[PDB]
Amino acid sequence: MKYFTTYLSTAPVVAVLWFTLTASLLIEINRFFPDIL
Amino acid sequence: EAILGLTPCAESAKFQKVLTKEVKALEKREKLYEPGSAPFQALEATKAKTQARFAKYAESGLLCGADGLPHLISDPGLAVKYGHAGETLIPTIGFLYVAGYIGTAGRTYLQEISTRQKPTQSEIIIDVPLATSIAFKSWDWPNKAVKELASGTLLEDAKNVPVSRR
Amino acid sequence: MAALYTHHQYIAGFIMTGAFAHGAIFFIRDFDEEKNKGNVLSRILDHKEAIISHLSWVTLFLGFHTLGLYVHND
Amino acid sequence: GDFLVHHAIALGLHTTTLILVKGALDARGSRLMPDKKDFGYSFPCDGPGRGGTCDISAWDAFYLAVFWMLNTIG
Amino acid sequence: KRVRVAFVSNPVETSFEKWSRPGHFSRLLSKGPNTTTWIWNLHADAHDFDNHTTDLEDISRKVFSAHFGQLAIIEIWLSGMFFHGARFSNYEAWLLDPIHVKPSAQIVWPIVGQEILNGDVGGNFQGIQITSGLFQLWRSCGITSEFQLYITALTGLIFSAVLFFAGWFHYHKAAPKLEWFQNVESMLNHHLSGLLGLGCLSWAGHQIHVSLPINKLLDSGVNPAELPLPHDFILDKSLISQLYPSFSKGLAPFFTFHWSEYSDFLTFRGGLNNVTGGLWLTDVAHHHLALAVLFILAGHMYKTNWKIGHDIKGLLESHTGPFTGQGHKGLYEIFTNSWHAQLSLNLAMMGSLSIIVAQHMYSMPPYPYIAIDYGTELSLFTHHYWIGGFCIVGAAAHAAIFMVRDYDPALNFNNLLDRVLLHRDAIISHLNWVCIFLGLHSFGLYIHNDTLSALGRPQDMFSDSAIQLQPVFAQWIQNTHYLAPTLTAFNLVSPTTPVWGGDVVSISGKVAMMPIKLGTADFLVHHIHAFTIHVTVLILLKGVLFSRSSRLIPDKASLGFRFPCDGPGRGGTCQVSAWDHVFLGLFWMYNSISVAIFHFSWKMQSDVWGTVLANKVSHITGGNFSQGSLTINGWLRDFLWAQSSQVIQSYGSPLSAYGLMFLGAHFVWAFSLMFLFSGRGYWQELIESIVWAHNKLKVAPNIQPRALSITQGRAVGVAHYLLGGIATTWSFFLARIISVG
Amino acid sequence: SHSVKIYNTCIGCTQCVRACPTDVLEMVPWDGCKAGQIASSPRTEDCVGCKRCESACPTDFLSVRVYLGSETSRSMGLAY
Amino acid sequence: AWTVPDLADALKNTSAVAKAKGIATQLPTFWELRDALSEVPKSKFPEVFASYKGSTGTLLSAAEKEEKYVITWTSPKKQIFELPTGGAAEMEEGENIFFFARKEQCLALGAQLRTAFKPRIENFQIFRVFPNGEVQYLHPKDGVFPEKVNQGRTKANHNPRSIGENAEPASVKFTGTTPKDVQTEGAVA
Ligand code: CLA
Ligand code: CLA
Ligand code: CLA
Ligand code: CLA
Ligand code: CLA
Ligand SMILES: CC1=C(/C=C/C(C)=C/C=C/C(C)=C/C=C/C=C(C)/C=C/C=C(C)/C=C/C2=C(C)CCCC2(C)C)C(C)(C)CCC1
Ligand code: SF4
Ligand code: SF4
Ligand code: SF4
Repeated sequence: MKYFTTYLSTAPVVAVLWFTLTASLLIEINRFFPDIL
Repeated sequence: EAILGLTPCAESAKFQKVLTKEVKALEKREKLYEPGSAPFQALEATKAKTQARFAKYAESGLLCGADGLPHLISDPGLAVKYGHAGETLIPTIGFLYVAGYIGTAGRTYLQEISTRQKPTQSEIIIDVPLATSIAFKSWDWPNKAVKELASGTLLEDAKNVPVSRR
Repeated sequence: MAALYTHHQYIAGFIMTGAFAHGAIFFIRDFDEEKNKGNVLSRILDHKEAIISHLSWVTLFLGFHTLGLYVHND
Repeated sequence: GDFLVHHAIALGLHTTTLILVKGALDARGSRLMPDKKDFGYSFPCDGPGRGGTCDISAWDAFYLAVFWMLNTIG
Repeated sequence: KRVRVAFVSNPVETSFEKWSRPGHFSRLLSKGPNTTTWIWNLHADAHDFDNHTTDLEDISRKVFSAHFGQLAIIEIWLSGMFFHGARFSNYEAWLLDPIHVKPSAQIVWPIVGQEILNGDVGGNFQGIQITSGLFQLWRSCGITSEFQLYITALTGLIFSAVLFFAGWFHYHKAAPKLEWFQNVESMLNHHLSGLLGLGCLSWAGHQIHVSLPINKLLDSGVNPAELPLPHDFILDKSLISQLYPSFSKGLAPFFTFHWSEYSDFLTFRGGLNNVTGGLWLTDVAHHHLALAVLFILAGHMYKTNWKIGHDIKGLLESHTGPFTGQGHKGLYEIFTNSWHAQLSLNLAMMGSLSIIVAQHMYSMPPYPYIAIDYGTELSLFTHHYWIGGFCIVGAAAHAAIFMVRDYDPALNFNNLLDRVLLHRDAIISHLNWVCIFLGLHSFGLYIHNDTLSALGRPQDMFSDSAIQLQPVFAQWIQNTHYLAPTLTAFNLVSPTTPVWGGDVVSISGKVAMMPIKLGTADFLVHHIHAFTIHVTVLILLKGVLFSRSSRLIPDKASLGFRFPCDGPGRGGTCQVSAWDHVFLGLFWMYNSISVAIFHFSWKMQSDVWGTVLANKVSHITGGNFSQGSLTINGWLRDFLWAQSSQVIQSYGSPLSAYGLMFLGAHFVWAFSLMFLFSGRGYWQELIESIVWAHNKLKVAPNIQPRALSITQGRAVGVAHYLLGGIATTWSFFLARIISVG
Repeated sequence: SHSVKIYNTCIGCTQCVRACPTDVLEMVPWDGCKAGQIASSPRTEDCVGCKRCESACPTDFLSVRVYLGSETSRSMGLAY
Repeated sequence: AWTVPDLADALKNTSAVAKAKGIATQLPTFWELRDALSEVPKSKFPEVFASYKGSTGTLLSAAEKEEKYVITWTSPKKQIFELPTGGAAEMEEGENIFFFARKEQCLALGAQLRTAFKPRIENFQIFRVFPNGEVQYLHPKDGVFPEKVNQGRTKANHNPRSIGENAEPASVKFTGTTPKDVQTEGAVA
């Protein structure tokens, strides 16, 4: 590892990671507090 | 309070009909399994959640139609006068805060990298420290918005904006 | 009843496209900017990007939300 | 049900308008072709250069808008 | 000697540097982005190795190493299937009651209400019913435990790592030279005798020693818990002797050429097992062992290092007749210097093989209990048909890339390839006529029937009760295949399948297989098939033969394989490239396969699949194909409208995901028309107004928004069309056949 | 026939001339630019309308411009 | 100096003309080939086939009734080149002549002559041939290739403005002119 973090900084990796976290957060909220209308 | 010809879900018979119809389906599915087995437990969890959900809708002042399904009120005056602001009006404020935040973070990062040597390299390789700093400093985004607006730093002047032969 | 409603709305639809078509043919063949300088036609042409971008917003807003709500309900 | 379809119709009216208004307001020229008035209302394109220019004439905006109009009256 | 391993040590340094420099592989892409077009170009050009370098050795090395990566991803995918089968399935339940329990190996998590998709599939299990045939394949192998499935899934993950290793090793550490890659005779000898020969021998070994006992015991109702483990058949020969007594003679018959002593596990019965409805595994063993012998033999035919064997270049150059000039001269150089030529031939064959697989696996069901799993049968037919169609269209693509990029006139003077190109107007024009003729005399017959039906003249229709068109050759062939066991395949007991004629094979109540009869309806659909395949060849072949030039554009090759047009002059030249022919052939392959899989689904549901009571067979759609398929209205009414009830009435049930996928696919298909029917002139001018508003609020991006290219618009259009069409049929097929059958 | 016109923004790079597949354009001497040559279009009866020249031109809004017009057998690119 | 060349001087070489006619002929009808094969024994079958030398990409009836094109050049060696009408041919050492049906095919072959050979061939001349027998010399029209500036050439269809300084169509309505042809220097027909 000397340029591996720069690879992780590229747009599709950062996108996959960000969506995964944002999705995970919404899933976990919809586990704890379901059926908000 | 019944408005617009709608009944409250708490005192609607069609609402109960719907709950019965969902619970009956789950009972039919349970007949196939054995009272201790794990599919059985899954169907019980499903039924519990279902009854809980209808109970919640009942004690929320939701308003049912003739179909027996809850209906939302979107005029703000009607919503606030009859206690339905949680259906659309609060979510409005909630969406507009988060959308303003995302915009502000994005505009900020773009205005920051635009002063670099190759600004387009910082669009396909994200400056992650810079992006996290911007993401967390942007929680008070109306500060920046109203400052930019009132000062005049929000809009580019027309003389500097590329435009076609008109 | 069904036929007459359908007939007239299809005809109205074709006719409203035509009006805009012949509006474009006016702007190409018969509009001269020297004579129409400073009046409402030249002005409307001078802020055409504002018009198109705002319409583009309205379109994107309705499309997203309305297709959203239907897909949620499905 | 009436609320959703009325917003669908709104989407169709605005989107048809946007295609036709762009047609009429970009008729005389754009950035991709600043001299469009010299080619006229209807012409195929301006060739594969400048990134490619299929369907750049005002007639093509009309042609695109007719699909949206049929969908909206639909 | 001559054939030898030759390589280079440590030719490329392992570093994450270039991973952080997108576009590194291209001279142009490596300068960085300025518009959004760059991003798309980066993905479009990544695997095009012959555009990165000119060195064929460097290309060969990249190809070999990429191949290892593909094998690694396949191995992960298989390991997944075994793991899901060991840990989230009802395989052990299904093994006790194959007829009643439905196979399932995907459970869903409870969140947002999706748990409804965990349906009641049997075996005290809730989950999604699978239609891939895994469980039947596992049973045929002899796998009975979840432990065995677990072991297989772990071994496969290690094996996937090893293959990723090999790819890194053979590219970065010890990369073969071009001489190695060019040993095509060594490659053929090894791949025939080793990969296919020994592969068949090994698998016959597994069958004889593991699959045959365990299946034999299981078919006699032996409860899988109290089955012996597979080694027990190897260690204790008394177990396997009770089942097949020939084993008591051991290998002495083999070595004294008294092979008839092994005729109790190496049979030639033919037809289906009456218990499972599959082929007899003793036949399958003899089959694989005979193949082994023929493949090992075949791989001894080319010359490597020992003075025996055929030289391929000679063999090709020898076969030259009078009509054909210099004949097969020059081909050897094409097939050992052009990767694109090889990829073309290999895709055409792989595609044709997938379609043959599909047609042979429905008629001769090879796995136990797969024939009465009608969802599996429909799925596998359809799957393999689509894979085939796609590969064939790829074959055409890569042939045109060869003509544009790797054709040398000098080395092709008056051979076959040159002569082909000297009469390419005669080839296309004759193909054009045949397509018009088949169009009129086949779809014209449906239009005839529809019209005469509507005019109230049903006695004027092309029908079995009217003007008959009987498929008399196919009937002749069917009869001959049914009588074969009496003269022309004397040592065979029963015919290869019930399809040719005879009695209904029925496991429990359900029909495994039964004779498929052909009449007017079968005649019309068959000639529709011949029409749509001919048109697809017309579009693909035109693209290959006119790839370098034409009367319209004399210098097409200089423009290349993929270019949008040569401008609005000469009347307009949109879509002249060979790439644009592959694009239009995708739509015609879609139309062709779609009609074939509709034919299969309706014919099987109407005339084969059903339930038997005593001897009466009650088919799923009650024999409506023979009369109902003779008009377009009947295809719309009795197939599309009627059989679509299951998918549109699936909400609120465990089949509701198919309902959502059905609507979603209609959506994606219609979305594709925005790309196919418009052009980028409009979009680039609309993006100019949007860029205005970003500019005015000082939030315009430095990578300048551009509308997609012409080619990319076409690519997006055909991708979303093919995805939306195929997924629609997938939803409709699975929801129907999972409900009714 | 199509009409090909040259405007005074030409910089005499000769790229259009090189691009043309039916020899319509040539370079003639001029004094309006550093290269001392302008493009010209004598043989526009042979122009097929491909617009390859306009793709080659590097000036901001092209100095060469092809206006499509009436079709002939030459402009329609017909070998019959 | 340079004078306008003649096709007659090129067409004197009867072998090169024979070859040109051989290659610009259409492939025979199946009936005719059947008859040719019918008149020989089996050993002579490839000779019959070797007597055809054309393709389906060559001249049709328009060439006879409207105009054809001729390219001539001289090669230093005998080499295989690619025809713009599909297929391959051999250029001989010395004079080559080839007939085509469009000017674009001629110049395509010319472009190949100037790029794809190691001693580059620069000496091709292209002529247009009418049915009556008039031969018009086409390219290179003045001896110098058109990408090279040559004295004596004049400006054709020059507009002495930028493209933004054209008039509006609405200003020349019912007058019979367009904005693009106003004040054009060297306006050809
Ligand atoms: C900083 C990001 C940013 C900001 C502040 C804006 C702001 C705006 N956009 Mg733009 N847009 C953006 C990104 C952005 N956009 C991107 C990435 C795209 C390509 C998909 C577009 C495509 C687009 C179109 C087609 C249109 C707009 C329009 C608009 C205007 C009206 C609001 C709207 O339509 O939202 C809609 C926004 C979208 C459809 C894009 C989603 C933007 C994402 C969700 C946020 C930014 C993502 C970015 C990667 C964040 C990285 C930040 C991090 C590194 C710190 C408003 C000025 C409309 C307009 O012109 O109004 C007059 C209009 O038609 N935008
Ligand atoms: C009073 C109404 C009216 C009038 C007087 C005009 C007049 C004109 N229009 Mg306008 N236009 C109109 C309404 C009108 N239009 C409408 C409603 C639309 C929207 C559809 C348009 C859209 C339009 C466009 C896009 C264009 C014009 C153009 C023109 C001009 C030339 C038309 C031409 O050459 O036709 C001759 C055309 C035909 C003979 C083609 C007929 C096509 C038929 C009708 C298709 C029908 C299908 C089939 C036959 C149905 C049969 C049933 C089936 C079962 C067999 C002319 C000035 C053109 C122009 O040149 O301006 C530059 C131009 O490009 N018009
Ligand atoms: C179902 C078919 C279909 C759909 C969905 C669209 C959608 C659109 N059209 Mg297109 N169009 C179509 C057919 C369609 N068109 C056809 C047949 C033609 C004739 C050629 C056109 C011609 C046309 C023109 C000329 C124009 C449009 C425009 C639009 C945009 C209007 C904006 C809007 O309404 O909502 C917003 C967007 C949507 C509703 C679609 C987004 C889809 C989902 C919501 C996005 C989420 C995806 C999800 C996360 C999964 C990701 C995928 C995954 C694999 C990664 C929208 C993108 C106009 C436009 O761009 O104005 C700005 C415009 O000018 N259309
Ligand atoms: C063994 C099979 C095989 C191999 C090794 C190749 C190899 C190649 N192909 Mg060939 N080809 C094949 C089969 C194959 N092809 C098939 C089956 C077809 C018909 C579809 C083609 C048609 C074809 C064309 C038309 C072209 C190539 C080209 C190429 C080259 C570059 C590919 C590239 O960079 O794309 C990078 C990969 C992508 C951009 C991925 C695209 C993703 C697709 C569009 C969608 C996949 C959908 C997915 C399955 C499901 C939905 C996903 C979900 C998110 C919704 C490369 C040499 C190109 C070339 O010119 O090289 C000279 C080229 O133009 N191929
Ligand atoms: C239903 C839609 C449709 C129809 C009818 C056609 C029809 C045709 N396509 Mg097109 N095509 C289509 C959609 C369609 N296409 C689409 C969506 C695309 C993708 C973009 C294409 C892309 C495409 C390509 C790339 C090609 C075709 C070709 C063809 C022609 C095939 C030859 C033929 O069968 O002629 C026979 C005509 C028909 C079958 C049409 C119906 C004729 C009816 C039944 C007869 C009419 C009544 C008549 C007056 C009766 C006389 C006899 C009676 C009195 C006894 C045919 C005209 C091919 C072609 O031209 O090759 C020769 C070709 O190469 N098509
Ligand atoms: C409600 C109501 C009312 C009122 C009414 C109103 C207010 C109305 C309005 C209306 C309107 C307000 C309408 C409108 C419409 C519009 C349109 C429809 C438009 C169009 C246009 C166009 C298409 C154009 C074109 C053009 C162009 C593009 C260019 C130039 C030329 C021209 C101009 C031609 C009352 C009180 C009586 C009663 C109660 C109810
Ligand atoms: S593909 Fe587009 S740019 Fe090219 S000729 Fe056709 S319309 Fe014109
Ligand atoms: S359009 Fe084509 S033929 Fe005409 S001048 Fe330009 S390059 Fe030459
Ligand atoms: S017209 Fe354009 S391409 Fe031609 S010489 Fe002038 S500048 Fe160069």
